[PDB]
Amino acid sequence: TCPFYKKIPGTGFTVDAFQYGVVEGCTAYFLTHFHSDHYAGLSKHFTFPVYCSEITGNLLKNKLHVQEQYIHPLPLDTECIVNGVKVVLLDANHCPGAVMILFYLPNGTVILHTGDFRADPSMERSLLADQKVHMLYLDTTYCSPEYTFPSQQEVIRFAINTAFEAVTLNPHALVVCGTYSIGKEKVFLAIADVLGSKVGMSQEKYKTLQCLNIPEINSLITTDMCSSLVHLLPMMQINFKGLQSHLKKCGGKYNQILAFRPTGWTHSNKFTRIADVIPQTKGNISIYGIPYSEHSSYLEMKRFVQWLKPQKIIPTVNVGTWKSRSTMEKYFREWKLEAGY
Ligand code: NI
Repeated sequence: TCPFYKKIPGTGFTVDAFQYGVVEGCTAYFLTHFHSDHYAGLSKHFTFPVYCSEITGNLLKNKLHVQEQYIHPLPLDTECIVNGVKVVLLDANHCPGAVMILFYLPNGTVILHTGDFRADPSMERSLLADQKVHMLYLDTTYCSPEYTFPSQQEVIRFAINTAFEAVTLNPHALVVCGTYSIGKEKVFLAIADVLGSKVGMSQEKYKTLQCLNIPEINSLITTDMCSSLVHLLPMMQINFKGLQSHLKKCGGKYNQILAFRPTGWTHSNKFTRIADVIPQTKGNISIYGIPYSEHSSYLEMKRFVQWLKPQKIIPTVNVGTWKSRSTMEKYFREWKLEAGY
């Protein structure tokens, strides 16, 4: 049955609620972003109105074959009316096409649903600054103080210099980057760019990236693996067995793999700086786990909330255990007391 934190009070609306079948009384189904835990349930047989960004709409149409007449894409930063309720989509700084949703209820309440986000000070200067928010449905993925990680910029810098140095030392080295969904494109694209290569990938992945309105993407990606020295593979293949195997397939074009696993968080962050990251190496294969997150750190989250000062917070992640829920409510009270709201 649909959980309460996927329902928008005082409306017919749900958010990311597609795996429950017909939700009783739901007149519009909103989708924040094209990730499987959020979209699970959509297909060509879905006949209710879906509201989303243009990018997420491209992916519904082309990847899941949802019929066009049920896809209702909205522009960002624009006041729109859905079944008589004013709404706005804002950039979530997550994966391509990911949004937060502002709801203006007829009775005067204002609700922000963050979807999945990585909080940033730039959000303090969007349409959010213009009015008060009474309820916040918050992406609490990493809502605990142990979760620190570097900026996206610092991580990409590390990856670019690592890859450029390896390939300049050995021109027969191949670079491989793991993926399992949209998001984190900057990792493989930045590396390709510094090396003067295109990124080679499967036809299904190339199709996915073509849905995203990336500038000059036809210039950066390709399905011709032969012409490319950066390859994208599924994340599951990013291990010594998987990479030895793939290296076999390259026909003696390459004698060495350098591979990147962009992970969310890993416990080497409590100790290790980005400067001090090292690979796991076996034979002529090295694997780097790098902490490229598309979710808020604890501190980025705390700042955002202390800036917004909502009257009520409703967490949407890590809600399945009493110890989790209870710990999060304790942090919310600290933040509120410390900021004075
Ligand atoms: Ni997500």
